[PDB]
Amino acid sequence: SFSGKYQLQSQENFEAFMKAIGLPEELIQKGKDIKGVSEIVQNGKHFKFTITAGSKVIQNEFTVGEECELETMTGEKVKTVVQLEGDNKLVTTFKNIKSVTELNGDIITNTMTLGDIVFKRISKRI
Repeated sequence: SFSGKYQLQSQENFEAFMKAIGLPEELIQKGKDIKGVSEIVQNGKHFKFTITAGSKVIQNEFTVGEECELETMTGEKVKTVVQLEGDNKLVTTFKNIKSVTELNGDIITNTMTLGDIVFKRISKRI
C-alpha cells in the first residue's frame, strides 16, 4: 500500500545519474545530498507523488492502466502507462529509464536504471 510520506536515508548514484540523463549544475546542486520526502497519495487506481529534494518541488499524477504524462527531471511531460503488480510493486519505463518503485514494508526502493548507472533510493516511511 503506497499511501504515505517516505523520507530519503541513502541514495546510490544521484550526481552520476542526473548529469547522464541531462540536467545542469543548478537542479543537481539543490538535492546533491539533501534528503527529500516523497509524499505519495494512493487513492485506489489514481496515484500522485510529490518529491521535495532540497528546494525543487516536482508534483506528478498517474492512473494505473492509463497513458499519463509525467513531469520527469529532463523529460518535461513524458507519456507512459504505469503497470502495478499486486499493490506493492510499480513497473514503468519513461523514455529509456526503467523505473521500478518496489515497496518493502516501510522501505520504498526506487531502482531507476538508465543503462550501466543504477540510481537506488532507500526511503523509509516517516
